[PDB]
Amino acid sequence: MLGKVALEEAFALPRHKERTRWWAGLFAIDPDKHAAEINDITEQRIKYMNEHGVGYTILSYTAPGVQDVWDPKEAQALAVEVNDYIADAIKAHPDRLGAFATLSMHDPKEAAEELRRVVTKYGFKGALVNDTQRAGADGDDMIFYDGPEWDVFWSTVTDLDVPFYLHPRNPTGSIHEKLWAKRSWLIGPPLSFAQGVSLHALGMVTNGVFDRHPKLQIVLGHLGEHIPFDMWRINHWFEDIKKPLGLSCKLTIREYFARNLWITTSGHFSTSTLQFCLGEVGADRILFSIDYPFENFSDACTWYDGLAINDVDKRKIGKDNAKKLFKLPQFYQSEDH
Amino acid sequence: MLGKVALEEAFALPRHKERTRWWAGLFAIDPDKHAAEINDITEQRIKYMNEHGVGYTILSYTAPGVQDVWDPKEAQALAVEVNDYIADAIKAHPDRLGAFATLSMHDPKEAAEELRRVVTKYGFKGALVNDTQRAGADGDDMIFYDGPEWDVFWSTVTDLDVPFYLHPRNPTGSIHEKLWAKRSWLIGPPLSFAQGVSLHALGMVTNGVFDRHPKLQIVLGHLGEHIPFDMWRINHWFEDIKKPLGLSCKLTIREYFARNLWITTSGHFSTSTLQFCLGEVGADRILFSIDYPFENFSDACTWYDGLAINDVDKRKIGKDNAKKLFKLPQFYQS
Amino acid sequence: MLGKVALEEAFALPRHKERTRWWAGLFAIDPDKHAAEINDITEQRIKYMNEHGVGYTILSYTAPGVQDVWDPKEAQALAVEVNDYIADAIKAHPDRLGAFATLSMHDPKEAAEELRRVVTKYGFKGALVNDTQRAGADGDDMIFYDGPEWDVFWSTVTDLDVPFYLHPRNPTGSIHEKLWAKRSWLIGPPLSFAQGVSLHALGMVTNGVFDRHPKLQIVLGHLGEHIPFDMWRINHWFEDIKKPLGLSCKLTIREYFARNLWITTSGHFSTSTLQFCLGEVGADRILFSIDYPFENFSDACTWYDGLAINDVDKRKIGKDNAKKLFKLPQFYQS
Amino acid sequence: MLGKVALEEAFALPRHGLFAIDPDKHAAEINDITEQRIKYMNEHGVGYTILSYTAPGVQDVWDPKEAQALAVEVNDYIADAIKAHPDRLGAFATLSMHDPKEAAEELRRVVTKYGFKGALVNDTQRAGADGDDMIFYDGPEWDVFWSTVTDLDVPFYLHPRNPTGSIHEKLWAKRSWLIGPPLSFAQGVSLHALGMVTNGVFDRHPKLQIVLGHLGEHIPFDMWRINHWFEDIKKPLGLSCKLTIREYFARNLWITTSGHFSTSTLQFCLGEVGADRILFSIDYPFENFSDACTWYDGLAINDVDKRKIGKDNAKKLFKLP
Ligand SMILES: O=C(O)c1cc(O)ccc1O
Ligand SMILES: O=C(O)c1cc(O)ccc1O
Ligand SMILES: O=C(O)c1cc(O)ccc1O
Ligand SMILES: [Zn+2]
Ligand SMILES: [Zn+2]
Repeated sequence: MLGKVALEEAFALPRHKERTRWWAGLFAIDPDKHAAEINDITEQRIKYMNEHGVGYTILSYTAPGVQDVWDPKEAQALAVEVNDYIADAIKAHPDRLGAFATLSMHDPKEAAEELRRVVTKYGFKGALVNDTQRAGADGDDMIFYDGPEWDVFWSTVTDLDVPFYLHPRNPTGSIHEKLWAKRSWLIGPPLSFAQGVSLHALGMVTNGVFDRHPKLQIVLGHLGEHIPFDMWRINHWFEDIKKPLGLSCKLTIREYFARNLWITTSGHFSTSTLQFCLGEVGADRILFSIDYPFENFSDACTWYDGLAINDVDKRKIGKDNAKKLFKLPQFYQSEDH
Repeated sequence: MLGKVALEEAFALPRHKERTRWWAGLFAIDPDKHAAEINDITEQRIKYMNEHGVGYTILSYTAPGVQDVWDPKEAQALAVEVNDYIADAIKAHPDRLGAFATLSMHDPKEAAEELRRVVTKYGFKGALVNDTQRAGADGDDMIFYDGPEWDVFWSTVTDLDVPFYLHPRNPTGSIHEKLWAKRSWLIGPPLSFAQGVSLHALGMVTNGVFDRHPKLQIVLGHLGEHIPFDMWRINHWFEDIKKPLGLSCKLTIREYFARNLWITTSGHFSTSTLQFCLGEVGADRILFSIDYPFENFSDACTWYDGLAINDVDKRKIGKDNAKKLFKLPQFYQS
Repeated sequence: MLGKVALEEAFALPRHKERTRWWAGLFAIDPDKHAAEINDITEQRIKYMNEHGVGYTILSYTAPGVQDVWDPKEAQALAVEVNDYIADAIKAHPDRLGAFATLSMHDPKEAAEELRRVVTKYGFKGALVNDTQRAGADGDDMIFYDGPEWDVFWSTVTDLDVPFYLHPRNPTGSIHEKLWAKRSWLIGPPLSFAQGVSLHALGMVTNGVFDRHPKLQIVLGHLGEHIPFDMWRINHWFEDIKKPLGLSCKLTIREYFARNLWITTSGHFSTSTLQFCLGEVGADRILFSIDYPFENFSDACTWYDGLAINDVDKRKIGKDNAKKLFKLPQFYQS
Repeated sequence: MLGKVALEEAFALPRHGLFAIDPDKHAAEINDITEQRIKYMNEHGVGYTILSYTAPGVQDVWDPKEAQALAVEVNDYIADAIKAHPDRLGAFATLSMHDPKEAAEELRRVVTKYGFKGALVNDTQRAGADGDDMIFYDGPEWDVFWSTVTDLDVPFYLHPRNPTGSIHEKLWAKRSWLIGPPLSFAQGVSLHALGMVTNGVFDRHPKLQIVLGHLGEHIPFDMWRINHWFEDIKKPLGLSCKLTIREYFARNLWITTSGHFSTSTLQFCLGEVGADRILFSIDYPFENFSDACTWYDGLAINDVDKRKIGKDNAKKLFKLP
């Protein structure tokens, strides 16, 4: 299928080339090719899109990104640097590339202003944030975004009417735990097995962020970070246990999934799991995505192009859902192969 | 869920009660209750709708219905009687009851005329025809509607822009004698029903009805009369072998399911089969239905109300798809 | 995965040049390659097995085969000639090739003796029959095997304790003339093949073949010839309606599928439909198969080898289930 | 279906306060072994349940002598408490997992003296001055324990445990209503179970049987991602474990239906895991019998898998009457 859209697609800053290529060696083989790909915006990356039937991708700053930076002043500047960087690097190809805002999430009103700056001036499609914001004098605390003081940020998000993509971040736990994770081949991307996004997304639900922002759109990767697998358990926990003891979120977990959540196929090229999510989530709330360059175009689009599912859902998931959700340009698919 | 729409819902003529009750002895454990309920239009029927969250039912004449009458003049008269009867019986409840045309399918242009008549004058939502039309001196020939001589009928169908519901009919005469009579517990829902419809629907597909009438909307009950089970197999054999050897229908089987066919959950309350069809067919083209009174409201609506599937699709298959397909006003229910 | 077993694999008699080229022209875009593949037993066939991870295939006579032959003597002659031919032809590779008996089904005891003769002297794994036996002087009759008069045959099958593979057949005679000739692109894999097997197999259920012969194992190809799609629907109508009204088979349809029935993946390389059958049927009763040469090895085994399913079932469906059912010895890559 | 087997069923020491809706039924039910528990087993078609000590239990006790003592206390107590009903009640060993050779000894003792069905351990063992450390069991020093486990040929049930504290993280979780069981959403079992694979526990102990609750703590949902991680990224980078994740799930792991009564998810797991490795379980008393067994009795799935998951798999795995 031609004209696909992907939106968990990462880039890094050229001035970090050496930091970046170091981390690439601890992730996958061929770190030279992956480091070059995650720095490239307009050459191989678009070549890959042409060869694999992808009309358009939305780019995001690679994790941990700004959410790893605990000094507020330094985090804000990096967000501005990154946003100005990527807006400029993609300007010539509006039919192939959009960008999500990178943000400092230290202060609710600083974050809302920077989203407004770059959405208004650059036409960014939303925000991609790598879970909680590291904070504290030496980064030992974290900032959650579901408290009442974040209402001002979510109202900016719905006012701009752009979605918010909640991407994983390497968990910051014990010394013993990180060393065990590294020695056990279980740490890092694309797996992100230790991720806290699924818990944090349930927090936004239980703390009413979607009751106060019923039009808010949050996007989850990895086909929903296993939440659809626990839909029954989560429903049971709300309706039968927690709501009876005081939990006041107005709707059911399935109603929030119908109004406020989206899942992408980032790094999850599973026909069986996708078909399972047709039941638990539905084709109308599922977005194709690759997680390039941690995943390669070929694995993602070979899989998706070959999906033996009904035509309407295959188009909705492959491109027509994102085309509307991210207000893609009409005739964007006339610039491919 | 409230406001569900069901549209494979049967009624019979009161003057036919005697034989209506006989026939039921074979398909209902309590044929007296079946005849009372299949004869009733506005009392037990809508009370069942009120207690089981069904806002709207589109009613259709019970099978075999007109397709059992092989004399053309007698068949045509029954269709007219049935159509005028039902338009009048449901007139006091336009927010709860709708009707499909009943038709004699002996003559393509007679059928088109009576379809246009009743859609225009009574506002019927489409046609419900019970598979092939019995014909011949002793009613042992069969009329399929996939031949070119039916083009004039389909053009009226697409001209009105109403769907056509392709309903099973019991097997009869020689076909009945050769295959079913010696294993007749398979007659009806068990196997014979879906064997007939799928033959007929796939005939329309492979003989180009949907190519000549691309706006035609055909609805199949019982989650598609087996066809989705073999979507992969049919597609593979159409696309990789039969089309290379002469099959000339223009689209893939999957594309017809995306633009010309609809499936309902009539008499098939199977969560796992429904979930399988979420993939093979898609939620946008599945409609709730019951098959009342062969099935009862409580089995169908208890099953449906309880589906632990995503709410968007639950809303679509339970009512929204039918509201759009048949253009129903926006009622909400008690 | 290595060591796969496939068991709906056809071969033809080399003397039947017309019949082979004719059937091949309706089922392949390259009928010349199909005729060579369906005639070869030991060269191309074993090359494909080596290249695609298939340790063992059980061979069967191509359809329609003996079930197309309405002269009882001529059909018995053909069946005996086929069984003697394939026993010699696979003799050099008993670690890679097995065979099902080909039988004339005009007489239960005649068939019973031929199955006993070839299972006992040649080591046949069971019988594969192409649906109903064409009978009558003008070949318009069809013989089903679900009546009690076949008990003497089904008891031979259970005494030998080998399965019976019920393969489709093209529709013939009046049925073919009335239903299929005018939509004849539905003949074979698209619809007609599963309509006849399902009718017949559900006949064995409803007419008590599995009640009288409870140890009998019947194998259906093509993931069950539509039947699993209707497990729920068939179950509901048997248990709630037809049984109270007289159907007397003693188990549920699910129990027959648990105790007596098997489905294969022949010609149905559909991940989604397989996933559905894992629930409705269970991996313990699902066997890999290809339908070679109508299907090619590469399509069947790229699909199977690439299935992202749990390893226990992948091994059971791919070789372990067949290794137990057909009592296979330690064969190539087993 | 009658004769069902459930094996994630918890009990507490009577000597040990209010946590759920109508909490009185929960405290009485989790202390009861032979009265409340067996009457429900009769009412809902459950022939046999294997009992286990409530989380976090011993894994929360970081003092080695105090942990060993409670474990021996708990084992000796439940073995006597269920003595009268051995055709209905079974038990998993409670263990201090501070010392592999000491844990192996206590597992051996109670399997040998009391006929326990295996071990149930609540994820990692709290350890170190003040309990700021945890013990993992996948290193070579635990081979002596796993060989004891495989020699006794009993399964090992890896149960969740209250996650690592962080003050803000604990407060945020407990104001956000996402804290505690039966959800235990921040479980570490998924990560640790996968560790046993990547650190070679199943390579060094090919016969070890590990059981996971909550239908596998989402590992089945991520089976494609984990397989792809092993075979296409980590193995080519240097990971040396000998089999694929699916092969380990086929040979060494089990999932139960504890606290996860979802027909659609179960059917999802027939594909990802398979009926031969799924065991019914309830999570009593955190879950109640009627929700668990009303769900299971009503499953419209093929007959063989229903009897395998309901009792037949547990009867063979646990070598039951
Ligand atoms: O640990 C993670 O979840 C992670 C995810 C990424 O996409 C990039 C770097 C990471 O460390
Ligand atoms: O986040 C980490 O500390 C990390 C460390 C590694 O050695 C390899 C990958 C990682 O993601
Ligand atoms: O379900 C049945 O047995 C049935 C029988 C008929 O004659 C007509 C329609 C039906 O639905
Ligand atoms: Zn990414
Ligand atoms: Zn009907």
